[PDB]
Amino acid sequence: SHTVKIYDTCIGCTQCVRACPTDVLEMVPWDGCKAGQIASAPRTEDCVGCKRCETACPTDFLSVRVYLGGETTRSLGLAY
Amino acid sequence: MKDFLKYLSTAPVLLTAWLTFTAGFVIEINRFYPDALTFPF
Amino acid sequence: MIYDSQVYIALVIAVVASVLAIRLGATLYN
Amino acid sequence: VIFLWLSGMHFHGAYFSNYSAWLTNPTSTKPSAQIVWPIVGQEVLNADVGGNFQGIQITSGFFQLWRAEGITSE
Amino acid sequence: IQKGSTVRILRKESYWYNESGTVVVVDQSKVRYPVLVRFTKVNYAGTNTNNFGLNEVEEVV
Amino acid sequence: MSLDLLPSFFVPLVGLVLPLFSIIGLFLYIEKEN
Amino acid sequence: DIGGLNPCKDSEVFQKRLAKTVKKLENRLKKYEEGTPPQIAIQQQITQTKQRFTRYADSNLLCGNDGLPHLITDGRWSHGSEFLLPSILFLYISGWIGWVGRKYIRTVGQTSNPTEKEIIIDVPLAISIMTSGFLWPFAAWQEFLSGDLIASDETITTSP
Amino acid sequence: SIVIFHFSWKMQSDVWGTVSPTGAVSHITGGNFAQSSITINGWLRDFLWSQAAQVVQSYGSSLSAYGLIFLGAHF
Amino acid sequence: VYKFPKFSKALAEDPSTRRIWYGIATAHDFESHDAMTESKLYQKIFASHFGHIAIIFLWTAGNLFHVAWQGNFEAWILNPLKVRPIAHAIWDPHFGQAAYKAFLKTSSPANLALSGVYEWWYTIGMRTNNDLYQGSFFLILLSSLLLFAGWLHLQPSFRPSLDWFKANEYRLNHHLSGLFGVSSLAWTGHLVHVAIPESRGIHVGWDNFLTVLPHPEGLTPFFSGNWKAYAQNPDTASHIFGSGEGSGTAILTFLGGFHPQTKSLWLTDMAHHHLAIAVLFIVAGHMYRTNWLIGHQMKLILEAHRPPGGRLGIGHIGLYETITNSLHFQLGLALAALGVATSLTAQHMYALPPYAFLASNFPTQAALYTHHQYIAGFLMVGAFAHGAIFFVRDYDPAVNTRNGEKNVLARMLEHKEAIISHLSWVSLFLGFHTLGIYVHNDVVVAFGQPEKQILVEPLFAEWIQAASGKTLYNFDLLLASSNSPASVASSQLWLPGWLSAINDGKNSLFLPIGPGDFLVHHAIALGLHTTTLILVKGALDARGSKLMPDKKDFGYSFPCDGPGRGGTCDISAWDAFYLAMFWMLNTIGWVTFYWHWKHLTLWQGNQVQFNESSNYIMGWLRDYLWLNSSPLINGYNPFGMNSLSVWAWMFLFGHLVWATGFMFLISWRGYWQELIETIVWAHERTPLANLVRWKDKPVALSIVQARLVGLAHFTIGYVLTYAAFVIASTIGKLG
Ligand code: CLA
Ligand code: CLA
Ligand code: CLA
Ligand code: CLA
Ligand code: CLA
Ligand SMILES: CC1=C(/C=C/C(C)=C/C=C/C(C)=C/C=C/C=C(C)/C=C/C=C(C)/C=C/C2=C(C)CCCC2(C)C)C(C)(C)CCC1
Ligand code: SF4
Repeated sequence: SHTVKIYDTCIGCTQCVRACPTDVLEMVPWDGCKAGQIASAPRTEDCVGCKRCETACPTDFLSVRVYLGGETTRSLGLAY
Repeated sequence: MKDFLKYLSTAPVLLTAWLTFTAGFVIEINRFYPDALTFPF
Repeated sequence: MIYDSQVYIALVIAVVASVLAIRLGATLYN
Repeated sequence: VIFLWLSGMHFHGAYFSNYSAWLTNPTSTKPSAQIVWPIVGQEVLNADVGGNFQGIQITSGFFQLWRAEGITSE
Repeated sequence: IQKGSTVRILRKESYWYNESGTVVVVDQSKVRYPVLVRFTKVNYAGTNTNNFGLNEVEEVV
Repeated sequence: MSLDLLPSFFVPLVGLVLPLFSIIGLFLYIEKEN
Repeated sequence: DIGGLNPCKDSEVFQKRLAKTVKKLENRLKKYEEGTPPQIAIQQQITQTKQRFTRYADSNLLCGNDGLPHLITDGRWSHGSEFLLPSILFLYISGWIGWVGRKYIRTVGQTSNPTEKEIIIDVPLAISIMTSGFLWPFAAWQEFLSGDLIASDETITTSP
Repeated sequence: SIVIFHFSWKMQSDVWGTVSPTGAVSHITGGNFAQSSITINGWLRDFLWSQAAQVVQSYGSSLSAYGLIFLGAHF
Repeated sequence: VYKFPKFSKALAEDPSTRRIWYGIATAHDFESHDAMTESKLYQKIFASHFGHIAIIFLWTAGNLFHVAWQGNFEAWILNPLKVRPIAHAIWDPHFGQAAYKAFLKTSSPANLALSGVYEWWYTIGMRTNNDLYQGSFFLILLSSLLLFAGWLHLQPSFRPSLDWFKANEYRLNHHLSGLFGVSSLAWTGHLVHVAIPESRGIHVGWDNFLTVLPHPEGLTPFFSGNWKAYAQNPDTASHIFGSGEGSGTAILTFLGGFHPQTKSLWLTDMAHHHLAIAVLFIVAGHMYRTNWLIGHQMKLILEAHRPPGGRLGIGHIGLYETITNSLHFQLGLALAALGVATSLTAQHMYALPPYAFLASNFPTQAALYTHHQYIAGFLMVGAFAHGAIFFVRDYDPAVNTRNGEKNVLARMLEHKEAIISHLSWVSLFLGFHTLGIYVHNDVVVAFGQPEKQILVEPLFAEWIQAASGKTLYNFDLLLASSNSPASVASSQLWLPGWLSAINDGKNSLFLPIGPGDFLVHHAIALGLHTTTLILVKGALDARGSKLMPDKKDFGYSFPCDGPGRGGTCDISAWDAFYLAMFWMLNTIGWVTFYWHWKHLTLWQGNQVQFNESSNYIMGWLRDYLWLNSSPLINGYNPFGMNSLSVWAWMFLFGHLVWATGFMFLISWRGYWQELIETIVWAHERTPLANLVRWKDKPVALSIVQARLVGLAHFTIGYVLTYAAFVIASTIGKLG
């Protein structure tokens, strides 16, 4: 399964979570930004690696980073 | 003729005019002094 | 022209070099 | 744009072509409707298409089409 | 630094590193990156603004 | 057995039999489990 | 002479090339009639070929064993009209172009909408800058001295 | 490209040509399509290499523009 | 679906066919394997080196055996200029009677040998098919030795530690002195003892070598210091190679130039060369410090080399630990050196042929030059790729930095933009102007006025030729002058031989050059600069850029960073290697095209064809490719076939593989995954085939794998088609 990391540059704009096609990211409470929220990656087993999450990231060099790793039938997007 | 002159000031029209003028004077130099392999002086 | 004995013993020595190769291959692990 | 292109083709046939010569000798004159200016040595492109003419041989078949239309003059 | 101040970006992983931007607002709360800087050059993603920390911006004289 | 029979003995042997056994072994190995 | 070459004025193969080209042109001329425009064009071709060959012969041009003018670009001023003078001419023209482009970029870079003035050129300012490029060698060695030609550390750098 | 190659070779080899006064038909290439268009080497040699002779030998002639466009299209 | 990638558990859990594909392509990346330590890494690399040397020796033994068994070496000895060497016999059941008849040579169908091994083995003193058999036997014995050593050094008590592997001074002392110098000394011993008398008709085998004196005086002059005695009475100008007629007694001489009969370097010249090289390398092998308190510690040498004014930063202080702890830095250095060395071999074995009767073997000359130049390009690209890998995974900025200031290597990443910008400027400059001059010549010649061509005489290169003695350009410079101090100094040692060879129209020594040589050399420079630009950009930008300031965290080879930020296709350092492979292939193609056309015109005699038509592109296309491809394509026609039929088949095969590479390069993934899904549905929903199901889920090849496969097809097709063309054209044109 791929690896997804969140960095404290998160501004809690939720654009990553609402762009994930496989429900990998979610918004959790935080105290490091104005919005009081930070993205989390608790379901990386469903991560497919499409990187839509970091295409919607407005922070300078990203706050969500996807590191491709071992492959799985879920991560390979295999309907068969 | 205030926006037409601004349209003529756009990049494509200006580049086309400048390249047409450039090719023109190059071609005419090569017509009046053809086959110039070295400097005339 | 080389003889049958010359080619045969070269083949036999080549076999010995083959058994040494698999021993190195198996020692470099699966 | 298409009409302008067709008008250009007919104008070249009228002015820069050997259509009249090709009419009198269709089997021995090659159709040409574009002459090349004599610059940088490019005048070699004006081929011996026949009919006391120099130019680029035309492969669009306009001469045959014009003959089929009954056009006998430039 | 304050609103309208000109700062140099010291963050290395930045499309505006070593460049100068205009501070939009410096947050007074306990956020990690309070300084908001606006730039004239859009980055590769198209944005022209970003939040920076207090130690990642250097005010221009 | 002359030396000129060695090509006809070896070329089919190598170029057909060795592929077959090598394919068998490689397929068996790469399709193993744990 | 230089590199084993010989002047084209004394190169037999050069004259053979001229004679063959003229003969081909005349043979082409034979198949047309009277003072018709094709014959006039072929005659002009012959005249231009003769003029070009004569000018190349009387041009301090060195010809090889193929009867073609070879360029001596080692730097000697004897054959300076082959490379050195055209080199100076191009350097002047290209420096002019680069200088006027850089001046226009830096001039409209201090306006409210720098990007707008790049797709829609300020033709008055463009004409003002373009005709000022004749002093580009002097302007360049008056802006480099003042430190206005080179940036120092506001330039951006990648992570490593 | 394959369609136009087939058309060009087949026409030149088995349709186009000249007819002698006694009725003998001689084609542009000579009927090589029937026996040499069945292999890729045949297409490479008897069509591409053979009929590309006019393009590569067009320099200095009135067809030199075709050679120049040949080279530029390759580029 | 398990246990195949034993070295990687992440791959072994892949349910798709990607596991099998990636298992092959990651087998030799030992540093990325599971449960990996440095000691195991060095030990496995050591054993793999042993197995590799064994493979090389087995390959050489096979060549020797097949020349001895199915070749015509003995017949070729008696007539080297008419008999064509035979590589090995052919037994292919698919042959028709016509193919058997055409390939029939002596007793069985056989392949001509284009490796030049016949001339090489003849020069070093082999005259019998039993001498080759002895060499094959000995080489198989050596292969057995190396395999045994490789097995032994994986045993528990014989596995070396990291300290032994990283002992730089010991390895350098031994490699230099022992390997280079002692191997050169032993080669001089063989050269003299065997080769020198065998070229003079005296057989020196493994029986009468302890009793046949290599020199009549017999080691007396060496100890006495009268070393001139070994140079007295050299081979005359009427010496027949392999026979005592007109021979001499000298063993170490300066003669320069070539043998008058074989048109190759004097055997006594090469023995003296190897003796000098042996002495020099044995001396140089004592430089570094070992257990006897004298020598050099290279850490101190590197650290002490900082310019005092200060322009290289802190110097080379951190380079010792950087190189020692990285196997990719050393691999890149070795690959760059090997690439330069094999480029040197290619450039010198045609100008200065070292083997008897190899100059008249035109197909083997072309094959050898092309082979070595392609190997050179491969080695250079590999050196740069491993430099990029070192940047990604082995480079440590802390080691290469002392108190903020950066060392000589870390400073290469500070002006990396300057380096890349200037490489780009040079590439654009050369490309623009070389293409401009070539197209100007194309248009001007096409319009029937070749006199208006721009032809620049390569005066700088002709100046060098005159400096070495070529009196062809009327420069009268250094050795073209009989009064210059350079000529008077060697007028009694090697000028008469050297001048007689350089001033000869039948040699390839310093081939006469013209404007075509100038233009093609500028094309070669453009190719070199562009390949270097791609490789250097990939190496320096490997650790990150503006588009990806954390590229080091993704490794050397990854597909992309996604469509975000405008698109990040081919952003990894591996992709830079992948792109530079095309430019290396193009540059080597230009070099080999130039060499082959120049030598085809030289051998055929129509050197005026090259000097006139090489200045414009259509000249190349018409007179090299289109002209010399006629014999090759007529290797088989609807009327018959020749022994060149295999080369035409290889020509078409190379074209096919090239275009399949085009498939894999133009069409990307995603289009092949949906098609594979449709095929999967079709298989799953059809009777009589539902009984058979895959164990690994069939998926499309990964992006990086697809790039690799397309590059492999491109390269294999390129190499095969050009090898077929060059060989068949040379054979069919020059008899
Ligand atoms: C690497 C060296 C090498 C290579 C490339 C070849 C190549 C060839 N040999 Mg050969 N051969 C070699 C060494 C080599 N030989 C040696 C050292 C011997 C002495 C024992 C022989 C004895 C030999 C005979 C007697 C015959 C051939 C034949 C042939 C041809 C058909 C293949 C075959 O039947 O193999 C059979 C080869 C053997 C029985 C000997 C083993 C070859 C070496 C020792 C193994 C090398 C392995 C290599 C390094 C890597 C292996 C990879 C593997 C794990 C997939 C082919 C041209 C045949 C021929 O001429 O047909 C026309 C034939 O009849 N060979
Ligand atoms: C080194 C590789 C190699 C070798 C030695 C051969 C050898 C052969 N091929 Mg072949 N081939 C190969 C690679 C190879 N192939 C590859 C890679 C391809 C794909 C590109 C092909 C594609 C190919 C085709 C398309 C054809 C051949 C054919 C043949 C046969 C030649 C025709 C003939 O006269 O026999 C005549 C053959 C016979 C009289 C009978 C042979 C039947 C088999 C081979 C005998 C094996 C005996 C075996 C020990 C039995 C085991 C015990 C069993 C009873 C239980 C011959 C057996 C032809 C052939 O015969 O087809 C069968 C044929 O049509 N091959
Ligand atoms: C006109 C302004 C201008 C100036 C001063 C420069 C200056 C430079 N460029 Mg550059 N460049 C320009 C425009 C300019 N460029 C444009 C428009 C492009 C897009 C095609 C490029 C693409 C480019 C590349 C890809 C590279 C450079 C490089 C360089 C440097 C070395 C010179 C060189 O290789 O020339 C390169 C010149 C070209 C490739 C052709 C430029 C195209 C035209 C001639 C320029 C545009 C003219 C403009 C429209 C004039 C309008 C002004 C007017 C309105 C007043 C140098 C700093 C190289 C570098 O970094 O080396 C250090 C390098 O690799 N440039
Ligand atoms: C005298 C003692 C000695 C000798 C002969 C060797 C010999 C060898 N060692 Mg070695 N080694 C030694 C001592 C020695 N070692 C010691 C003391 C240590 C411990 C410190 C090591 C540690 C060691 C390691 C760790 C490894 C080796 C390896 C090797 C092999 C290298 C591969 C090969 O075959 O190259 C053959 C090369 C030649 C015959 C010569 C090459 C000729 C070059 C390319 C031409 C250059 C000429 C010129 C400069 C070109 C440029 C032109 C000029 C104008 C600039 C080689 C057999 C490697 C190997 O493969 O292991 C099996 C390996 O991994 N050794
Ligand atoms: C002695 C030299 C040498 C050594 C020791 C290495 C060693 C290494 N390289 Mg390296 N390399 C070299 C030369 C060398 N290379 C050269 C010359 C190049 C330029 C071409 C490269 C380019 C290169 C790249 C781009 C990469 C490596 C990588 C690696 C590492 C893993 C290798 C691997 O997984 O293999 C895998 C082996 C294969 C996939 C087999 C490929 C076989 C090819 C396709 C040829 C087979 C086709 C054959 C010709 C069939 C003929 C067809 C027929 C019809 C005629 C390893 C440390 C990789 C790495 O991660 O490094 C850390 C990596 O990404 N290298
Ligand atoms: C990326 C990288 C890398 C790689 C690199 C490379 C690959 C490089 C290459 C390089 C090269 C490839 C170089 C070359 C060089 C050469 C030279 C340097 C030469 C010299 C020469 C000379 C000097 C000569 C001289 C002379 C003459 C001329 C005459 C005769 C005599 C004499 C000798 C005097 C590494 C890994 C390291 C690390 C990381 C980074
Ligand atoms: S890849 Fe990016 S987008 Fe697709 S799931 Fe994992 S996180 Fe959400």
